[PDB]
Amino acid sequence: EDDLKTDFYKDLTSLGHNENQQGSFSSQGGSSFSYSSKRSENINH
Repeated sequence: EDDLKTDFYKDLTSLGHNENQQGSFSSQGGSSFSYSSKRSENINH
């Protein structure tokens, strides 16, 4: 008798994630008054 039973199992299960975000916000308020006055504003978020 010469039984030779053999088995091989291989699993490769790879997962990958890609995530990239940019946000830009800007506000530039202002006001003018003729007495005289001036206002200026800037925002860069």
